[PDB]
Amino acid sequence: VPGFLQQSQNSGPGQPAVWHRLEELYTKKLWHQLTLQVLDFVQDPCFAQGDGLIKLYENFISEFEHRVNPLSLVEIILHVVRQMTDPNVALTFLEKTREKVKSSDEAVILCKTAIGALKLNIGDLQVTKETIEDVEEMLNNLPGVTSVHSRFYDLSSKYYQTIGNHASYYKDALRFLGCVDIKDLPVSEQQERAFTLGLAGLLGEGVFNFGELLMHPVLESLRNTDRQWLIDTLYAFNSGNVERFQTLKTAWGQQPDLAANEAQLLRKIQLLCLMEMTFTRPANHRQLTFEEIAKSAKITVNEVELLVMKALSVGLVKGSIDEVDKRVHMTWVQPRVLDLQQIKGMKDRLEFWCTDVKSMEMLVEHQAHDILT
Amino acid sequence: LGLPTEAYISVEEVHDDGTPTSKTFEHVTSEIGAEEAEEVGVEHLLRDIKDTTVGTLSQRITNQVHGLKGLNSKLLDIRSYLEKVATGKLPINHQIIYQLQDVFNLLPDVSLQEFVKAFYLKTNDQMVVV
Amino acid sequence: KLKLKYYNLMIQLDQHEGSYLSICKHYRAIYDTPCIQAESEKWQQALKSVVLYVILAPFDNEQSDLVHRISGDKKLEEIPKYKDLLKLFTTMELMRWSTLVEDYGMELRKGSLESPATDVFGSTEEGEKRWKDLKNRVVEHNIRIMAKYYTRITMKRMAQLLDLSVDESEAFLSNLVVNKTIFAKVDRLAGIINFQRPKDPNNLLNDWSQKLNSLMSLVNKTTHLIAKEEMIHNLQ
Repeated sequence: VPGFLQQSQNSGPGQPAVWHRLEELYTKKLWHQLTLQVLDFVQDPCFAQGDGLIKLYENFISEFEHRVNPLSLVEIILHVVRQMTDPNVALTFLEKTREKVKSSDEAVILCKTAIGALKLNIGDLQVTKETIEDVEEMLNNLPGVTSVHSRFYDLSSKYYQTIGNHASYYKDALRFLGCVDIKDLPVSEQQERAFTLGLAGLLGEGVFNFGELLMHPVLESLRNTDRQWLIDTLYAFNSGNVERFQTLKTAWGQQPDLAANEAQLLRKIQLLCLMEMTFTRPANHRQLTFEEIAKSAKITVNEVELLVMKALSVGLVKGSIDEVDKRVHMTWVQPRVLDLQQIKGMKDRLEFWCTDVKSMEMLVEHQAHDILT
Repeated sequence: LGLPTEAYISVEEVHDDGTPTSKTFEHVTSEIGAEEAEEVGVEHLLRDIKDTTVGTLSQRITNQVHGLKGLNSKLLDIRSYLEKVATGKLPINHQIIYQLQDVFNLLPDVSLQEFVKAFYLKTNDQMVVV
Repeated sequence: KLKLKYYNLMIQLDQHEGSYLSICKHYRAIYDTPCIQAESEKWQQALKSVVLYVILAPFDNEQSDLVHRISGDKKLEEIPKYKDLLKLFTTMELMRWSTLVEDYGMELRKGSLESPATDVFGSTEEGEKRWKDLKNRVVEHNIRIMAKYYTRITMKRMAQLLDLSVDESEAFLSNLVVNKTIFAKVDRLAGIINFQRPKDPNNLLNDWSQKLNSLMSLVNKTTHLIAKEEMIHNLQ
């Protein structure tokens, strides 16, 4: 057993130097500073034929030590699988590490995420959704680790790559956008990451605008690195609606995948302006006319029916349409976004209600304060 | 400002931002009540103000309390709305700020038109009673 | 399971003359025989024949949750005719009746399964009865949403929207208004016709109880405002 790690002690120049300490770590029988130093060598890029041979000794360690968490065993097996190049024998060994390790901390979440990360070549679609569904089910208690939820996004994003319900990708990427605390990775990756995220999130039919989360503070720095045609057209889907120049500009910027959802985006902004036209005016004065909708949406008078009534089916407005003069009577509204100047005028609309009730009610009981006693 | 204490229930709401699940206790509305003997003790222990009296002082004092305590409620609460934006960032703002404040902007809500019809209709309602 | 097969004998009696409602739950009773099958053509033709009689039965509260019980099955959506049949039912809106003839005129050429065309268009008089019934169901589907949105409308715009003559509009508005499903107001000479609305006390229920029903959310404003405020402030 000692000679098995002695033949692998020298991986090249400078390796036996720190390995003289590495072999002195198990002589004192401490496997933890040994864990951090070996994992550092595993994290250290190599051929790597060193970790493939020594993983049996690390397995022998896990045998009689019976303790060390499978987390480090998943971190080493994801480095070894890259050099093994065969996912099948990696699945047999990883599932072996899943069944042979048990601890108070749940090992099913880290093993299923490792299986899902190694399932990209299977290729997909067979057992994927089953184990991917099991990840977050076992993650519900108790999600205090915060580390594995990013791996849940990894297997869920690769689950989305089949396309795959675009509307769901923003929810999964939201889970990632909130999972990782500090980015600690180059923005050059996150600029296209938030780009295709903006594409799949905007082209989704379930979300017509959601201009609020477009302003989310952690993704706005990623949008600053992005070209401003995407941010400006996201403001067109935030307010707009037409703005025919910007909805075409996103076709100038992004050629693919837009040709299918282009007409869907046009329908989404045609139902988007209906809330903002009655919301922008002080009003209400919530009754509009056919000339207002047909001129703004630049659609024929026969299709404004389908237009406004589809928005009634979306749920953003409950209003009714007066078809004698072809007027449109809006009811309620769908709140979207709105600014510190609005908090100020909000205090004006409030304080006016304050002095109203204060004055009048203090006048009410001013009359009857005498007779009470 | 009113009914004392408070109630918070333990629940996991996660978030719309998909953060790892964290627990922000949801507010449970609390009300004061009693059954029989717990009514006997306190109802004799008041010995303070007239009871009720029904119809005269009751509703109008409630018009003072619920009205004026509603004024300083939202006042100090809107004072926290601006103060949190001025100091305490982050978040702070986001999240619910834009949607909640737009819910405040849901209804201004004045006439024309049908609200003018409700006026003299309400006048037609006071007809019968007077 | 011969007694379950006798249902296929009794569907001839219930569907024969006057009852399109009796086939609702009973065509779901004959649907249990393909569940044991072990059959292909009769099974697939049972899926379409049981999903295509929705137009036959008149509109009723039972017809909504009825088609909602069969909606969502993994075997049902395989037919594009179910996609069109579901498209018209959900969210309503408007679709050209000629396009509805295109999708329902190809079902004679479509198949595989000939059984829906045998029950619907297999008989000349019964097929024509279901042609005018289909006309009454699609125009009532238009009236259902439009009447709830009126307020008022115009006669000429109703003629071009319903794709039928003004006298046919008055005919469809006549037999729908005697059904007392929607109380209308129709005058063709002035051109201004209107459907609904309450027609309530209305000076107490409508104006008072609804306005101060919104004042429920107005007095609950600050209550749930400070709630969600503290919610977003605590977690970050």
